[PDB]
Amino acid sequence: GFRKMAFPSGKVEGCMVQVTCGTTTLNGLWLDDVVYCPRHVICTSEDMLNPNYEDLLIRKSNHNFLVQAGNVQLRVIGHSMQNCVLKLKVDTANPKTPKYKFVRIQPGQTFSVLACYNGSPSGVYQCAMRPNFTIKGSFLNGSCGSVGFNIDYDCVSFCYMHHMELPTGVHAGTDLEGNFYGPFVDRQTAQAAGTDTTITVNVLAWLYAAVINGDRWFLNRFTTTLNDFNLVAMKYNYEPLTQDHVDILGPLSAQTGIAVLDMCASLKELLQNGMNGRTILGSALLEDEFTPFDVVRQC
Amino acid sequence: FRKMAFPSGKVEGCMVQVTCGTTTLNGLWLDDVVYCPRHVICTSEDMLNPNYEDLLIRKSNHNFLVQAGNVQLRVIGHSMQNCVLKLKVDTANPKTPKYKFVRIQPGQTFSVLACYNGSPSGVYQCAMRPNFTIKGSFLNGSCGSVGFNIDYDCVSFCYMHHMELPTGVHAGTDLEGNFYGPFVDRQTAQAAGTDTTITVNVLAWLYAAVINGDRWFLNRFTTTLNDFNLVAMKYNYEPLTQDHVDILGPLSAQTGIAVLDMCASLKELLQNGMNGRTILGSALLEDEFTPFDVVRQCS
Ligand SMILES: *[C@H](O)[C@H](C[C@@H]1CCNC1=O)NC(=O)[C@H](CC(C)C)NC(=O)OC[C@@H]1CCC(=O)N1CC1CCCCC1
Repeated sequence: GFRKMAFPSGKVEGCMVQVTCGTTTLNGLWLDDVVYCPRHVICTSEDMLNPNYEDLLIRKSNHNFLVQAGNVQLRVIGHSMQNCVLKLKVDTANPKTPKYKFVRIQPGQTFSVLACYNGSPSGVYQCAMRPNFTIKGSFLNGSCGSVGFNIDYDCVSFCYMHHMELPTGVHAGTDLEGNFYGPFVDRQTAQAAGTDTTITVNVLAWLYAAVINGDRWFLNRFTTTLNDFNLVAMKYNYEPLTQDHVDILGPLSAQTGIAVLDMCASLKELLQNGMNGRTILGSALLEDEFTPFDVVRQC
Repeated sequence: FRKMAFPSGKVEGCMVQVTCGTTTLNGLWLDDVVYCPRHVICTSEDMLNPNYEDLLIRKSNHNFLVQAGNVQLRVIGHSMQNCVLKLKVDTANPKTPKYKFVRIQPGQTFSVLACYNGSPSGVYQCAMRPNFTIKGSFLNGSCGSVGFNIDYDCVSFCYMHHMELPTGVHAGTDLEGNFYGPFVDRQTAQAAGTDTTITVNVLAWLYAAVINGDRWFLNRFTTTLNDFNLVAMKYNYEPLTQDHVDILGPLSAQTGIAVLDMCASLKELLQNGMNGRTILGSALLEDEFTPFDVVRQCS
């Protein structure tokens, strides 16, 4: 079968803590003797509108940060700021700290989100970095400091920390160096994203998945050149397909006996005609948050 | 609205592998018992037509290889309860959570922690279909993977994976070994009944749309539960039970829309169609979000 699947979240759960400053509580990520969290926790209502973070931060003491791991309070023995992430040095090391790395993902890549509130894990789901550097998440008040991640063997690669919601209801955040994905800023203002586009290489991965699971009504006998497909793709605000994308799709191509450019001819027909009421893998819409690797691992 | 799974860490800490000869699947290690599908004791050729009691009497504790990772847990006792094997082991699982075993109803959702060789690979949310199948994602070696809900700190185990049906859906038991539906653990052709739409979950979805301001479909009329059930069955929708009416209670109260009034609105959508409109950004009515799922994502 075929399902939007997240990585098992245990290794990350054992890192989550609650961080409080003033009347603001959000989540932190406790790795070794450091807790990472969004810097906008240090803001008041008034601050949030135009926070001079270097200025606000210097006025805080270690003791203004309350960090709790369950019942236990952790003692902050130092604080600093790296871009939009606050780093809290604590007197004790997290024994549940996994093998980890910090990475910056590219748009079109997917990752798992462990949504937390008051330092407690609440749910896990799979998301993609949109081409306009938003993510379509499920994040409520208190969710800031929730992280996104991938797991390779025994290693957790952290790629996202959550900071904000935009008026359209999508979400924005940073990598674990504190740099935003996209043109956003951690200030309480209405911010719009660039126009989004659909992740074409992922739509093609998902069409291959629908074939692998016996769903092929959208196929056709026609074919297309790469550039002629890309011309139509861009017309419909789909990302153009690169030769690296073609190559990445090979295993799915091999496994199903459907040349990539044949699948592109199928997608072009769907873009131009629509789904005629039909569904693919249950969906009325072309799904673009499965990468080729996601589909491969799972089939 | 996304399908959101529960954080899987409390369950990851209970997964082991169970091997008889070369047949390896997953087991669930709680306190000093390991629970797994009984067909682990069957050779490939045994599965064609197994005699489980006879296969079991021939077995001894020392024919069972139970491993957490690569660490052996010695089996000191074995019994069969319906279609699950219970293996008493000489070590109480230090990671055992607060837990219980529950048998869920069609329509209820749970998270599945897909595992291979006792290693978690992925977590996703499933609904139990009215025909007592789940639309899972399971490969060879996945049996013994479990489905669960988490309430506060208590893990309620409701599913253990045993088999795949011709249509590519999946079937299994509760943790007492009792199959959901009319299936048996024999490698013989079996077929799921025709599936129906989960009415209580569609209703939850409509409540979700209203909570978010999308309420064009509300009408000025009501209906009896009996009239609705009779009409719904003509559209291959499940009849509502009293338990369904009850679990819609909070969403009814949150919106001020009586359950039976929402039923009349759904009847009108069934009889007259969407007339080209959308609800929550979709022309399809969604049926795998329960009233709890809606609450846990809106509030
Ligand atoms: C345990 O890991 C395994 C999990 C399976 C295999 C891959 N995906 C799964 O979900 N379970 C079995 O192999 C199971 C063992 C039996 C003792 C129950 N047998 C099984 O799943 O296949 C037999 C099924 C039973 C109904 C049926 O018609 N059938 C034949 C195939 C035909 C092709 C499509 C799938 C069903």
